[PDB]
Amino acid sequence: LAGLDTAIILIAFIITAAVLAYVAVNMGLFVTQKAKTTINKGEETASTA
Amino acid sequence: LAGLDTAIILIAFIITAAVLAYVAVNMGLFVTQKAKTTINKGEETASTA
Amino acid sequence: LSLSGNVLYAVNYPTNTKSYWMYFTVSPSSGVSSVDLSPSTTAISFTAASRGVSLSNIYQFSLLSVLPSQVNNKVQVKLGTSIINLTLAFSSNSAGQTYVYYSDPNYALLALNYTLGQEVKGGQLTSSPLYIISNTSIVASKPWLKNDNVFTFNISVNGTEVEYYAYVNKTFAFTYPVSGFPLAGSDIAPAGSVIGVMILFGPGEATNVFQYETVTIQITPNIGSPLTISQYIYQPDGKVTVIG
Amino acid sequence: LSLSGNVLYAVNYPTNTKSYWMYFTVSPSSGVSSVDLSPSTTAISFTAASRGVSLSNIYQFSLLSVLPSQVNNKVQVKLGTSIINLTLAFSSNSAGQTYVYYSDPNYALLALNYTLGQEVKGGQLTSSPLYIISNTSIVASKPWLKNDNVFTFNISVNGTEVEYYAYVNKTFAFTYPVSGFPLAGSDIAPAGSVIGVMILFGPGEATNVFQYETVTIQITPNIGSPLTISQYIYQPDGKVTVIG
Amino acid sequence: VMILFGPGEATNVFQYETVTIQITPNIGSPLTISQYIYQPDGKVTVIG
Amino acid sequence: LSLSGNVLYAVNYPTNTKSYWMYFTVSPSSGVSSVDLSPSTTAISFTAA
Ligand SMILES: *[C@@H]1O[C@H](CO)[C@@H](O[C@@H]2O[C@H](CO[C@H]3O[C@H](CO)[C@@H](O)[C@H](O)[C@@H]3O)[C@@H](O[C@H]3O[C@H](CO)[C@@H](O)[C@H](O)[C@@H]3O)[C@H](O[C@@H]3O[C@H](CS(=O)(=O)O)[C@@H](O[C@@H]4O[C@H](CO)[C@@H](O)[C@H](O)[C@H]4O)[C@H](O)[C@H]3O)[C@H]2NC(C)=O)[C@H](O)[C@H]1NC(C)=O
Ligand SMILES: *[C@@H]1O[C@H](CO)[C@@H](O[C@@H]2O[C@H](CO[C@H]3O[C@H](CO)[C@@H](O)[C@H](O)[C@@H]3O)[C@@H](O[C@H]3O[C@H](CO)[C@@H](O)[C@H](O)[C@@H]3O)[C@H](O[C@@H]3O[C@H](CS(=O)(=O)O)[C@@H](O[C@@H]4O[C@H](CO)[C@@H](O)[C@H](O)[C@H]4O)[C@H](O)[C@H]3O)[C@H]2NC(C)=O)[C@H](O)[C@H]1NC(C)=O
Ligand SMILES: *[C@@H]1O[C@H](CO)[C@@H](O[C@@H]2O[C@H](CO[C@H]3O[C@H](CO)[C@@H](O)[C@H](O)[C@@H]3O)[C@@H](O[C@H]3O[C@H](CO)[C@@H](O)[C@H](O)[C@@H]3O)[C@H](O[C@@H]3O[C@H](CS(=O)(=O)O)[C@@H](O[C@@H]4O[C@H](CO)[C@@H](O)[C@H](O)[C@H]4O)[C@H](O)[C@H]3O)[C@H]2NC(C)=O)[C@H](O)[C@H]1NC(C)=O
Ligand SMILES: *[C@@H]1O[C@H](CO)[C@@H](O[C@@H]2O[C@H](CO[C@H]3O[C@H](CO)[C@@H](O)[C@H](O)[C@@H]3O)[C@@H](O[C@H]3O[C@H](CO)[C@@H](O)[C@H](O)[C@@H]3O)[C@H](O[C@@H]3O[C@H](CS(=O)(=O)O)[C@@H](O[C@@H]4O[C@H](CO)[C@@H](O)[C@H](O)[C@H]4O)[C@H](O)[C@H]3O)[C@H]2NC(C)=O)[C@H](O)[C@H]1NC(C)=O
Ligand SMILES: *[C@@H]1O[C@H](CO)[C@@H](O[C@@H]2O[C@H](CO[C@H]3O[C@H](CO)[C@@H](O)[C@H](O)[C@@H]3O)[C@@H](O[C@H]3O[C@H](CO)[C@@H](O)[C@H](O)[C@@H]3O)[C@H](O[C@@H]3O[C@H](CS(=O)(=O)O)[C@@H](O[C@@H]4O[C@H](CO)[C@@H](O)[C@H](O)[C@H]4O)[C@H](O)[C@H]3O)[C@H]2NC(C)=O)[C@H](O)[C@H]1NC(C)=O
Ligand SMILES: *[C@@H]1O[C@H](CO)[C@@H](O[C@@H]2O[C@H](CO[C@H]3O[C@H](CO)[C@@H](O)[C@H](O)[C@@H]3O)[C@@H](O[C@H]3O[C@H](CO)[C@@H](O)[C@H](O)[C@@H]3O)[C@H](O[C@@H]3O[C@H](CS(=O)(=O)O)[C@@H](O[C@@H]4O[C@H](CO)[C@@H](O)[C@H](O)[C@H]4O)[C@H](O)[C@H]3O)[C@H]2NC(C)=O)[C@H](O)[C@H]1NC(C)=O
Ligand SMILES: *[C@@H]1O[C@H](CO)[C@@H](O[C@@H]2O[C@H](CO[C@H]3O[C@H](CO)[C@@H](O)[C@H](O)[C@@H]3O)[C@@H](O[C@H]3O[C@H](CO)[C@@H](O)[C@H](O)[C@@H]3O)[C@H](O[C@@H]3O[C@H](CS(=O)(=O)O)[C@@H](O[C@@H]4O[C@H](CO)[C@@H](O)[C@H](O)[C@H]4O)[C@H](O)[C@H]3O)[C@H]2NC(C)=O)[C@H](O)[C@H]1NC(C)=O
Ligand SMILES: *[C@@H]1O[C@H](CO)[C@@H](O[C@@H]2O[C@H](CO[C@H]3O[C@H](CO)[C@@H](O)[C@H](O)[C@@H]3O)[C@@H](O[C@H]3O[C@H](CO)[C@@H](O)[C@H](O)[C@@H]3O)[C@H](O[C@@H]3O[C@H](CS(=O)(=O)O)[C@@H](O[C@@H]4O[C@H](CO)[C@@H](O)[C@H](O)[C@H]4O)[C@H](O)[C@H]3O)[C@H]2NC(C)=O)[C@H](O)[C@H]1NC(C)=O
Ligand SMILES: *[C@@H]1O[C@H](CO)[C@@H](O[C@@H]2O[C@H](CO)[C@@H](O)[C@H](O)[C@H]2NC(C)=O)[C@H](O)[C@H]1NC(C)=O
Repeated sequence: LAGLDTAIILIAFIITAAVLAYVAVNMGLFVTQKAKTTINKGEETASTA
Repeated sequence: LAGLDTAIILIAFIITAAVLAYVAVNMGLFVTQKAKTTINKGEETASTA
Repeated sequence: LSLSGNVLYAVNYPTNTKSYWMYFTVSPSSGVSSVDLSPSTTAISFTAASRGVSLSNIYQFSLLSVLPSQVNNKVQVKLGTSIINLTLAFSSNSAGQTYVYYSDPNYALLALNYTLGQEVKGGQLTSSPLYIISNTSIVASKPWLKNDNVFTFNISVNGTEVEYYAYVNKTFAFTYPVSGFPLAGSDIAPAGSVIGVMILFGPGEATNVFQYETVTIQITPNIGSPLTISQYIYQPDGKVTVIG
Repeated sequence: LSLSGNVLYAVNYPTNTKSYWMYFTVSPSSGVSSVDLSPSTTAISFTAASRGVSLSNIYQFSLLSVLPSQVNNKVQVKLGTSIINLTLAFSSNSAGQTYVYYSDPNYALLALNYTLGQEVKGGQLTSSPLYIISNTSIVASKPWLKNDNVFTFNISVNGTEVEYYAYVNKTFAFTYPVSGFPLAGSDIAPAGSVIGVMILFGPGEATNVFQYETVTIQITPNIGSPLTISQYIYQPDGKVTVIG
Repeated sequence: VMILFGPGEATNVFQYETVTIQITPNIGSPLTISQYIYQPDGKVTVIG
Repeated sequence: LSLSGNVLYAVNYPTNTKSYWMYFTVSPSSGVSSVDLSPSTTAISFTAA
């Protein structure tokens, strides 16, 4: 009996966590590149005159 | 049940932090060298006449 | 995938009326696991929102599929009477594995040109979107080359500068190995490899240079999270410009 | 990796028509952990954006792989009848470890020349991109040496100045130990080591000197963050010039 | 648990490769061990 | 069984042409019950795919 309903919920919870993982990594890659670009623009702003 | 979904999110959050670490160190190395170069050019500018 | 180099952009400098290519480098994040980069499964999208350009998938070819023996000694340069075979894929040995890479985008372009020409000849591909020549005289006899996008690059052969003209049909992307790639033949980037990504612009997207605009590129493999790349592009400042 | 010395640049001064080499020194940052520098896994890129030069990977060789017994007493100088064996890799002992280093780029170049000549002789390498000779008379019989990039350096043997001519095929980089390196044979830079990085220019990139231009170098090992080096190069002021 | 390699498996070092070990006793769940092996860095190297 | 130490690997360093041994340590999980490790009954498999 219980060796099936539990397995289904496990499948669903794994997929749910994998979806957060997917989003978090993508958005970390995005934001860290925005930071890289900003740091470059800050140095350009301080240097150029 | 919970001994799996949590592990996946941990993996993702580690990778996310490692990505910021990678970018921050690289960009620190970059900017500090721009600073070194600038300090040299400042001394050259003050000395040369 | 992590972006693991600067993003380079090329234009018809100083005139700045036309756009040629973008180059950047990628590697698997934090060395944790390998990434499948086969162009049948992976997409590379390109958008320039300000001007309404949006391409859902431009990825077409990979040199990760290609063994050195398929490209080395197979394109050749004529200097007077003398003829010189080129080496394009470099290689080194560690722990009984042969690592394979291209030293620059120019050798990668020549290797791709040959590969695609060979696939057309073998009937595996209908037409090559890329066509590279040293002789400009040919163009008069091939009027389809008159209207598509053209850029040039130079290699040194026998200490002599050779100029090549690259004719591009449509905007497309290709990938090639840069370091840490022993899996020649596979399209798989292993953990601790470095992969060059090059986007060539066709006559549609080339039409005027990116200025005061955001450009976005996304690479989406069949497993794992996609890599999203975004730059606000100020005016380009040289033959190649560093945008990201 | 941290840049842990000045960046040196060499040209055909005062004539300034041609570019020879760049040298700089690196070490693991803040002494925290070791860095893998094997040339099969690591890339070194070189770009000069203003002139459209962009090389994705020029790293080929390392003397970190090489034990002193493989290079010492294996190149020799003839002074009349007399013949002198050279010592190139210096060594010292602390806590039962043998540290290994090269005192200057000149001894590193001679050690590399020998190593590559030996690898070609053993069939492990197809051709050496570097060829060093003291006798210029040989060149007439070897016409491939006529067209590639050439620079010279001098060593003192038996109190006598010996001039060597170094012929370079293509732009490449190599690494060698400078201090704090007990791991001879390994390609691993331990924390608290100092590694020399030398870039030799081939006939393509050598063609005219860097002036009023930005040059960028990036070292990307298989684990950890890459080191990015950038200099705006004013006119070179001597046989060697300090650029960074 | 110690694994000694014979002349077959010894022939060249594990690099840029996944290695998997599994222990399966007669009762209970097996233990599965997997490592992606980068280049070895000393006489002994820590892989997992 | 739990893996209860680091996995150690040995080679003909620095030459790296040949592989010698691997060592690791195991213990019954969470101290719940004993494990039969007789080599007639137990298998240990090894794969390098
Ligand atoms: C790369 O490009 C180089 C030129 O930029 C090439 O070097 C030149 O090659 C010529 C042909 O020989 C080579 O052919 C193959 C290349 O595939 C090589 O593998 C061979 O080893 C061979 O060396 C060579 O010309 C000579 O050979 C002719 C017969 O084949 C002969 O008629 C010539 O006289 C030459 O001996 C070049 O050698 C030099 O040539 C010049 C003349 S020219 O520049 O060739 O026109 C000679 O100068 C003098 O010229 C004056 C006139 O002003 C005469 O009065 C005088 O009698 C004559 O001596 C040189 O003496 C002679 O050395 C050679 N160039 C150099 C600088 O060595 C190279 O082969 C190409 N490499 C590849 C792989 O393609
Ligand atoms: C990029 O890839 C392109 C293909 O997409 C290449 O273009 C092809 O170049 C061939 C020659 O390449 C060699 O020479 C060039 C300089 O000319 C060098 O730069 C290269 O490094 C290389 O060494 C060319 O082959 C023909 O021209 C040669 C002249 O040297 C000659 O020796 C050959 O014998 C060929 O005549 C291609 O031209 C096409 O060739 C095919 C046959 S094949 O594919 O070459 O085998 C012809 O098809 C034939 O058509 C006739 C009808 O006319 C039929 O009867 C016959 O059955 C059939 O085989 C085509 O007609 C002919 O146009 C040329 N291909 C194209 C599409 O232009 C290009 O070189 C690559 N770039 C670089 C830098 O290498
Ligand atoms: C981009 O996309 C373009 C259009 O899709 C391509 O243009 C077409 O190129 C054909 C081949 O030429 C090129 O091939 C490689 C790509 O694989 C290029 O990189 C090179 O630049 C190379 O030049 C060209 O075919 C002709 O050249 C062939 C050799 O290269 C030769 O075998 C053919 O027989 C052609 O002479 C296309 O030109 C068309 O040719 C067809 C005949 S065929 O099907 O190609 O054999 C003609 O159809 C004929 O039409 C006439 C009337 O007009 C009828 O009487 C006849 O019954 C019928 O067969 C077409 O009219 C003629 O246009 C050429 N097509 C177009 C539309 O541009 C281009 O290659 C792609 N890549 C690049 C880099 O630009
Ligand atoms: C780049 O491509 C160019 C053309 O595509 C090549 O030039 C052609 O080569 C011949 C001249 O030699 C050239 O060689 C050196 C090194 O490449 C150049 O630096 C020189 O400046 C020099 O131009 C020349 O061939 C003629 O002579 C041949 C015998 O030596 C003969 O077989 C030919 O038939 C020619 O008479 C070319 O001159 C044109 O050639 C074409 C044919 S092909 O392109 O050579 O194959 C002729 O087309 C013919 O037209 C008739 C109709 O009248 C048809 O019936 C026939 O079927 C067809 O073949 C032209 O009539 C003729 O004017 C010459 N072409 C050009 C435009 O200069 C060049 O060598 C290549 N390489 C470089 C490095 O530039
Ligand atoms: C480095 O280069 C040095 C020169 O710049 C070398 O020193 C000179 O070596 C000569 C040969 O001897 C050496 O050979 C090996 C080197 O591999 C050594 O290990 C040996 O120990 C040995 O010393 C030496 O010449 C002498 O030996 C000859 C027989 O082998 C004999 O014919 C000569 O007469 C010399 O004794 C040099 O010693 C000096 O030589 C000069 C003459 S010359 O300069 O050699 O031509 C002598 O001067 C006088 O010359 C006048 C003519 O004007 C005569 O009238 C007079 O009779 C004669 O005395 C000196 O007396 C003699 O000392 C030696 N040079 C010096 C300054 O000591 C050295 O070996 C090289 N080292 C290596 C490791 O390669
Ligand atoms: C940098 O590395 C280069 C190799 O990439 C070195 O070039 C090679 O130099 C050899 C001699 O080196 C000694 O002498 C020089 C001055 O001449 C000193 O500066 C050095 O310190 C060192 O002490 C040279 O060997 C030949 O010349 C010698 C003259 O002294 C002689 O004693 C030898 O017996 C050799 O004849 C290399 O020349 C090549 O040698 C190979 C054989 S081997 O690799 O030396 O064993 C020959 O191959 C042979 O070819 C014949 C056909 O002709 C076959 O039948 C035979 O089976 C086969 O073995 C080559 O023909 C011959 O050219 C020379 N190598 C090259 C590529 O030029 C260079 O010295 C290094 N730089 C420094 C400063 O050391
Ligand atoms: C840079 O890259 C260049 C081209 O890739 C290299 O040039 C080639 O060098 C060969 C070896 O010479 C040099 O070796 C080391 C590198 O390992 C250099 O550092 C030294 O300077 C050294 O001189 C040279 O081979 C010839 O020299 C050999 C000894 O050094 C000797 O064993 C060979 O047999 C050659 O005599 C290349 O010259 C080519 O030789 C081949 C034959 S082989 O495959 O080399 O054995 C010739 O092929 C022949 O062609 C003729 C017609 O021309 C046919 O009849 C015959 O059937 C066929 O075998 C080539 O024609 C001839 O060019 C030389 N090649 C070129 C294109 O330049 C260079 O070494 C690299 N490094 C540096 C530092 O410059
Ligand atoms: C640098 O390299 C030079 C040439 O590559 C070397 O010079 C050659 O050495 C011999 C002369 O002695 C030299 O020695 C001192 C110290 O090195 C120099 O400072 C002097 O100025 C002096 O030049 C000379 O050899 C000749 O004599 C030999 C017997 O003593 C004999 O075996 C040779 O065959 C020669 O006759 C060289 O003269 C040329 O030698 C070459 C061969 S080799 O280069 O010596 O190996 C000959 O080539 C021959 O050509 C014939 C065709 O006629 C072929 O059939 C044969 O197969 C082939 O061997 C030349 O004909 C001949 O003129 C001399 N070469 C030159 C150009 O000066 C020098 O010693 C080296 N070192 C230094 C420090 O400069
Ligand atoms: C490097 O060595 C060469 C020769 O070994 C030197 O050239 C000599 O220069 C002096 C004057 O400076 C002349 O008297 C000699 O005749 C030259 N030698 C030859 C063989 O021509 C050169 O000066 C040295 N350069 C440096 C910077 O040390």
